[PDB]
Amino acid sequence: HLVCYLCFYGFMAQIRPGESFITPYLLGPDKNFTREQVTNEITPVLSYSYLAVLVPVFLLTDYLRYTPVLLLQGLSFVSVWLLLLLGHSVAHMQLMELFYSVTMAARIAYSSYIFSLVRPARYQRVAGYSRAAVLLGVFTSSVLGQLLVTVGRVSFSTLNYISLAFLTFSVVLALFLKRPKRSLFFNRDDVLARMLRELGDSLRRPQLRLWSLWWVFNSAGYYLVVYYVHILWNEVDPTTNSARVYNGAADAASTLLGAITSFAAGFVKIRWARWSKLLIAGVTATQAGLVFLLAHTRHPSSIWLCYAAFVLFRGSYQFLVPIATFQIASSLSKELCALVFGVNTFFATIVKTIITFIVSDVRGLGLPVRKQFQLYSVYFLILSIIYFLGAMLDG
Repeated sequence: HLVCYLCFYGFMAQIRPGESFITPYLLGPDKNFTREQVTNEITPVLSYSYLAVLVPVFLLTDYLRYTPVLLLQGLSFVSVWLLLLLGHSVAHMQLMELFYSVTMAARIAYSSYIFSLVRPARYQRVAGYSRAAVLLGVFTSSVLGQLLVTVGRVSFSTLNYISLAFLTFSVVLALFLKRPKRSLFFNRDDVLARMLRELGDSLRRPQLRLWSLWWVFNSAGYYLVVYYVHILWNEVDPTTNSARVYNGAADAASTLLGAITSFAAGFVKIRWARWSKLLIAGVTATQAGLVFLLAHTRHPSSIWLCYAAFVLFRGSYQFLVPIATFQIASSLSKELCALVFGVNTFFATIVKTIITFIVSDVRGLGLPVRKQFQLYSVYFLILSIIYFLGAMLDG
């Protein structure tokens, strides 16, 4: 029973009921944080910490094999939810953001875990099972959070206790099995023309230099919007009642829409790529027009548009991720694709850090959330214009 335990662990490692209400919890009658404090001081710390931990942790997952890294991720989640409940300062919340960044950086280990674990000629079925288990766990997480906030009238303090119980159970389940080999990088048994004539021949491809730049810049913008969105739903509707906050429902709907849209972008990935710049232009223009709707909504009774303009914003980004991944990793080996997808992520985080320092940090411009979203919409518009001009030049 090896395949059954990996799916059980993939499901019961995503629960964390109350990950969608962290921002309402900080901006509430318990922590008593102000929106300026939260945004400008606490949220930039996520990006710097993400860069700082991301650079080491990719090499510490190869060397140690994935079991120590998954244990570290579980303990980091436990630390995050211990700093959430216990803590009343800003430095405590910045430590919380450092640990959360550690979790995000280590979140890139389960796929390689499974790949090196299963066995060939069995890898695809087990990978498909585990990719479905993780999505179901994430969906059930938000559905349980929203059903425990609204239907059952518990406060935001008890959600964190339930989350802590689930996290402890996950760390207990985090024992699982370890390898004698990785076959990637360090724990091999023993090239790719040194993987160097390899990535040279790889970079000599028009379709690999087109989706990598998309990856970098559009992922930077996407993650900025995702990070700062929850501080904008509080500006619109400052409700002190924890029974009319639908962050969990919004995230559950976003997860369903992303899974529907990624399945739909499985037919048009070998076709519909002769116009791989008209697609990017259209989707980026839609994303630019949705962040404008987010930034131009002020009435407290029009919050249904802010919840629904984020669901479509995440759904439109998950359309091109399967298409970008297939075109980037099409003539690559398995050892070089993992390096290319890490180089793209590092460069996206560099841009995120630069923009965050310039705009959001108090040692930069220090702008409120609405002005930040205006600048983000302008950013997406510029990318859409550039891509449309390139596509027109193609014809």
